[PDB]
Amino acid sequence: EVRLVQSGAEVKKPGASVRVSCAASGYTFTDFDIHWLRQAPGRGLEWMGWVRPLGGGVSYARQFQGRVTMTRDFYIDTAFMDFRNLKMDDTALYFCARMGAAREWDFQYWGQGTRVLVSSASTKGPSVFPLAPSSKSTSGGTAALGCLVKDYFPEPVTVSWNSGALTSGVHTFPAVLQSSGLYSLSSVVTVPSSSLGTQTYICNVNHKPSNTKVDKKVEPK
Amino acid sequence: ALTQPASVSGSPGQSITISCTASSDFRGFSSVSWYQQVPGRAPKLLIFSVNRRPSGISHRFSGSKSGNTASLTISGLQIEDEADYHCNAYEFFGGGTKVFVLGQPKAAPSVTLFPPSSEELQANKATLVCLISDFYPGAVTVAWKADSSPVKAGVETTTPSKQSNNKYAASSYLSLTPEQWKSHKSYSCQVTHEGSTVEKTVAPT
Repeated sequence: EVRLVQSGAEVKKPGASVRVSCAASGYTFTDFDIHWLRQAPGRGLEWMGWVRPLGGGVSYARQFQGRVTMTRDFYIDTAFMDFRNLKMDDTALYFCARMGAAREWDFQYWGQGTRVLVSSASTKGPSVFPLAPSSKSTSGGTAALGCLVKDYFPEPVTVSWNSGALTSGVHTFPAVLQSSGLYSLSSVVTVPSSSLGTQTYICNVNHKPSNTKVDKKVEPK
Repeated sequence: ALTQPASVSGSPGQSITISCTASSDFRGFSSVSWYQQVPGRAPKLLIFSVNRRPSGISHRFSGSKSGNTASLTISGLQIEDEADYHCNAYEFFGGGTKVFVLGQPKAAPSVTLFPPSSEELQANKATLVCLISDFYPGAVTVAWKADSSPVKAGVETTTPSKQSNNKYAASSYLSLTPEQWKSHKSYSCQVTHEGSTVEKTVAPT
């Protein structure tokens, strides 16, 4: 019955700002403070501060004072976290949380999380290269072919095959993060090796952040 | 200022214990809380005052404290217990602990290596794609070789992620110039898993 719903993911450049909202419901909004925490990639949780719906009082950890502003709209039971002058190491999964009724710093209710990526990289559509099947990629009755979705930003891309008509054997691997700030993944499909000369295989790469769609025909070479 | 072990592994049925140690000067350490978190998802409170558990939490989770060290004990380890675990006292959180549940038999990886496409070489780029899948547990050492020499520069390997069949997959990319690719006899993706090695090789021919 108690729900904390946060706004969608964000991608920013160093020095920009971001507003994350926390829509609370299922309880009396003024009875509990709303806390804010963040989780850096591969790290633990870090408490940032809280905002008090009754009166609007706030509290901050030191390293967020001067850059983070916490407010609330008590008419719509929503808390806000404004983070200005973002740095690259502010990249984290951001959470709003509420204490349990014991109020002993036991966070019983959590928002679903908001991804905030702060990178000096800019939006870039992917370069799609065919992973052609050959004698070094066949396994007897089956053969592996795929598509290399290289150097895009930011996440995500979706990959289908033959306009979604090819489902079985498709394995899209999680993306890797190059040191250039760009992402790359691969999508391979296991197909019968006898069909290599007759069946057409086309991967359909969609990268909504750059408004780019690529259809790449993959044939043996 | 809260220290947790990096990881703890166990097999189903066993009891494991995760520690959470505060500094010697820490006066509020009696209100320790414990959380379960699937990475990327919201934490879930398990224990909130050394040993109190909320409604709806399994009795297989219990908490305790002995001075500056709190402990979360998981009785009767289950596969669903594989997640990250966090402790906190006031605004101070521990580093987190990854819990692994060895609930599947060992499984050897399948390795597929793709050379650079000619279309990427025409753009004066070259990427070798090594795809590792269907292995268990998810601890593989990926090593690349130019001819027979180890390669350190240009490698990017993902962390193993679980598939639908409860086995792991990973991908490793070797970035090199077209001249590096065409000047060597071959390149190799060497995958070692549980004392066994699978190696795939491609040549610029």
